[PDB]
Amino acid sequence: GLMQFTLPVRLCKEIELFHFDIGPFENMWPGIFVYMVHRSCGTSCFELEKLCRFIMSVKKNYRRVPYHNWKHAVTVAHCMYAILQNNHTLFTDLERKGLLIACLCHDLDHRGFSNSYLQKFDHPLAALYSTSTMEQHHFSQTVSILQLEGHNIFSTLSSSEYEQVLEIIRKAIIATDLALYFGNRKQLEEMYQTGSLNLNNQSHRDRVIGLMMTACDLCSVTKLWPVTKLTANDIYAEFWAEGDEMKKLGIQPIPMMDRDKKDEVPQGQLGFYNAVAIPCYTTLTQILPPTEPLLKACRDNLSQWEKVIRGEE
Ligand SMILES: Cc1cnc(CSc2nc3cc4c(cc3[nH]2)CCO4)c(C)c1Cl
Ligand SMILES: [Mg+2]
Ligand SMILES: [Zn+2]
Repeated sequence: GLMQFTLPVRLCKEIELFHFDIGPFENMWPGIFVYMVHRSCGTSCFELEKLCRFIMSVKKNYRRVPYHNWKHAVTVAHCMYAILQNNHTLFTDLERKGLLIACLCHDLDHRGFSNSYLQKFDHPLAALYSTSTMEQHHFSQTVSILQLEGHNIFSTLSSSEYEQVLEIIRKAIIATDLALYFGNRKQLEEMYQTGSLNLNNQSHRDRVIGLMMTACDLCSVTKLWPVTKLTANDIYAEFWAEGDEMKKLGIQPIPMMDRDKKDEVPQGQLGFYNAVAIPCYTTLTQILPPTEPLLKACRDNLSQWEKVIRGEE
């Protein structure tokens, strides 16, 4: 009960910042997460024994893929932690509990392949789940782990609170399907501009949480340039393997996944910043003003990608 997690001084300070990098020491990532749960939620939100066993089971169910790995899970949870800490009073007790767990679990058992690749391969998961294939799998895996003996971190919620938090986690994880982001952000853009946005409207909160999940999921573009650039290597290491597997099915992959078009990556990054990232953090900054540092970091990184194209790096 009186057992806090404490971090070294540099981590204690930098972990509060949006652009924090969790570092290369894997063995510290569980403690970093628990630290964030304690400060975000309370030392009482979860039984420490149950939380630690849940964390280690989640870690085991992430695979050794270049990008959609355990480090990504913790990185996405930290971005959510920074959003929640900078918006203290906007979120319920259940929402703070649910969203950190949703983020940690959002890519459970990822194989390093898009929904598109599963559908073209005719993977069994594509028959079980026709849309948001991997994201329905990720939520399915989250429920499985919660149902292991000694792993139900929500046991002390009432029946209705338990149903609410699982519903928050499900929507949150489904919302990480980037195919759904475009429509979600358009709707939020209209609602904010016509002034109809209402955070007491549950359907509106869902949309806002969805955008928070996209923002946390893409947060690689909101780090300092050296982190952003080195993470892009891991992202493309996965995409180019998928591209290779497309060519094995006799399908030319999209240029994003074709390692033969490495040269066009800087231009490809521009389109991504302009079509996805900047719009995402702009709408998020409009709804939640204290998340502006994410939009500022993203704009800085767009500027660095423009400099790569102009041969200045
Ligand atoms: C965080 C993040 C950062 N970067 C990306 C890559 S976005 C992207 N990279 C590309 C490279 C390309 C083309 C299109 C691209 N779109 C055509 C020629 O080569 C993603 C998908 C994410 Cl999720
Ligand atoms: Mg995902
Ligand atoms: Zn993800």
